[PDB]
Amino acid sequence: EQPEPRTRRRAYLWCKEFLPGAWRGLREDEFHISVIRGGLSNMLFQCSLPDTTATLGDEPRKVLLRLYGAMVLESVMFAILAERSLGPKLYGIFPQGRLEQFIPSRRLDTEELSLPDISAEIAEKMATFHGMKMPFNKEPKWLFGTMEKYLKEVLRIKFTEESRIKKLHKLLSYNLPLELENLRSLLESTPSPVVFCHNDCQEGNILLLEGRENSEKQKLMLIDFEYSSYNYRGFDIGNHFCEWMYDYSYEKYPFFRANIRKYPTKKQQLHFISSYLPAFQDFENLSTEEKSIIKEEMLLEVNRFALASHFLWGLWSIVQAKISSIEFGYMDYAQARFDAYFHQKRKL
Amino acid sequence: RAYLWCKEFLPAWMLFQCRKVLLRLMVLESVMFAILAERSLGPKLYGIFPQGRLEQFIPSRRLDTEELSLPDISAEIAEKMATFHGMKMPFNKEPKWLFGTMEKYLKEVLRIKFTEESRIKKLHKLLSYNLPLELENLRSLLESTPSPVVFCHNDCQEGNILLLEGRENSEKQKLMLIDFEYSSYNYRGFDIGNHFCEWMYDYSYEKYPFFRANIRKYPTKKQQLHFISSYLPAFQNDFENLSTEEKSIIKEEMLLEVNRFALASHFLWGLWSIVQAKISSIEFGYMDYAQARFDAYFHQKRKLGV
Ligand SMILES: C[N+]1(C)CCO[C@@](O)(c2ccc(-c3ccc([C@@]4(O)C[N+](C)(C)CCO4)cc3)cc2)C1
Ligand SMILES: C[N+]1(C)CCO[C@@](O)(c2ccc(-c3ccc([C@@]4(O)C[N+](C)(C)CCO4)cc3)cc2)C1
Repeated sequence: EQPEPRTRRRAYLWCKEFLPGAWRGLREDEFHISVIRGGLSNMLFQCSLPDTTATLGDEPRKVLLRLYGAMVLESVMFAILAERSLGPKLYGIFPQGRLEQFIPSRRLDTEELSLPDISAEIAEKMATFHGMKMPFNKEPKWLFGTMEKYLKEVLRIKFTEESRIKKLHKLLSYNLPLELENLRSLLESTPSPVVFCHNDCQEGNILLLEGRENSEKQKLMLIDFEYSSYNYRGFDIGNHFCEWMYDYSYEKYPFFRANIRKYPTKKQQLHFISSYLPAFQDFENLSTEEKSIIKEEMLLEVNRFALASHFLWGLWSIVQAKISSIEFGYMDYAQARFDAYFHQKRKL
Repeated sequence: RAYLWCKEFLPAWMLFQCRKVLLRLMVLESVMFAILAERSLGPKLYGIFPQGRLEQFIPSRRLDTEELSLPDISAEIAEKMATFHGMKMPFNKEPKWLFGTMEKYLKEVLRIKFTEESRIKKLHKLLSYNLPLELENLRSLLESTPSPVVFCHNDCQEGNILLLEGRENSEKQKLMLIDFEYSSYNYRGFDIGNHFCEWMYDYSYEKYPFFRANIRKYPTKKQQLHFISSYLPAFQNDFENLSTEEKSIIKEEMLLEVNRFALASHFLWGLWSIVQAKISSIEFGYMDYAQARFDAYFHQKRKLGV
């Protein structure tokens, strides 16, 4: 798929000016660009040298262009992670978007999240991620801050179409402001270390790296850090566990399927946290009685913060049903998370 | 407002001091400082927010103007500047900054209207040079002067070079370059020319105009050769292994390049200073600095016969 003429010309000039080597002297007519994703916001494109053009040095043959359609911290964050080799290299940054490394890879599917070697490696990459120092605020205000913010906007929504007004009423019927306070009180008393969290560690943000599909522990990369921040570790792990249940690649409306039965088993959760804990801390040296005590408390911790994943992204999805024009069943998804919230709450 | 910044961003928890940190009260500059901190070429970045940022406090002092000519300082600044020029950065590599900023300030200068009469007179003397005509002579000259576009500091002066406390007896690693607010992809000759110009200017004078200019303190040819003899192997991997003849070819051609681009330091900072005299609330003789830079511009033209 070819972008429209203005984009191709803007893309061309960003590459030509930001990228070194053969890129600097490329003609418009030589420029190769194709759409990875369209839409009004965050369109992605692969830009490329002709195959017949030689590179002069260690410039890339292709790059990813991200057009937008917190900009400071998101940018600084992307730059630091690029420096640290935890994300894609940053080649250019500008008001309209970025030029990034093109990583030959595909995203994991939802079903691959339960594969033990995959899970174990997600565990490890996440632990690593949680261990880094980042020049942002270390006070854990993101979770209930963000939730408070969405609840206020949700409370002020007036829908005009019937099926939407129907859905909003049912969700409103639970007394979300009250339910938020109980949730806050549950987690108030649930210790969780504040660490630098991805906050959206899902299959859509984990790349299965090309070549390394034979590799057991080194075939993955976490990407798309827009929600990242210092936050309770339990949310990051709990949110990941919830993501086993959500498939955002379904092709008919509402364009996701939720399956409560696909939440990891205790056996599965334990397999995750058992990779995470020695990766994060040494831990293999503790007594198996202390290691179980720690593991068991973590399970409760992460399953309790799981509830914040349901509440936050449920609230988020209601806001999106109002302000977003993307083709997704945002209200159906709101209900699904709130269903899962009450189910999980009833399990606990 | 800043006690909180430390409580929240730092983990026991204008420019101020606070183990010890520095607070400084934008996307490009932030990314840039973050990258340089990551690569240990800058002070560590501990905090970043809208109203400022928390940085590492580095026990040091700035160099003095007179120290730029110490052979060892001069040699290390060359090395450090070479290193800086070798960096990749996610920024535009088309060299827009130099003439873009001169045009920017020229346009402003051509519509500055001062209130005070002495500033009116001083500006009148400066506009008597026909600054737009002269920018075109500079453009013409520099466009015929090949100079590689590199990542330039663009303000490599004594006030932005730390002498690191406890490293004073080190012959080659006692300095750090800071303050990258003017840094951009630019002609290399500008960064070197500007630094050469900076041997003449002392911004620490305690009495009005609050600088000194000594034109006799511009580096001599030997002093300049010493600088570039250190710059060149630092920056060019194959340079040390070249013939003594091929080396001198490059040096001689480099001397012409840097001394030609030095004219742009004088012209840019000359224009910058007229604009500052209008807008700045700092106490400094901006108009007298303007005049010193343009005097030095025409003097240098005459030196070079251009
Ligand atoms: C192909 N269509 C039918 C039209 C084009 O967009 C879609 O491809 C599409 C795919 C995925 C999504 C999607 C929605 C929400 C999320 C999310 O994980 C984002 N958050 C994690 C922020 C909140 C929870 O839901 C991920 C993907 C939305 C639309 C659906
Ligand atoms: C490189 N540039 C960007 C252009 C050339 O001039 C500069 O190097 C420059 C640097 C420092 C100063 C400067 C300004 C104010 C002061 C002072 O301390 C003087 N007083 C003591 C009078 C009051 C407070 O400000 C000292 C140095 C002025 C210009 C800045």
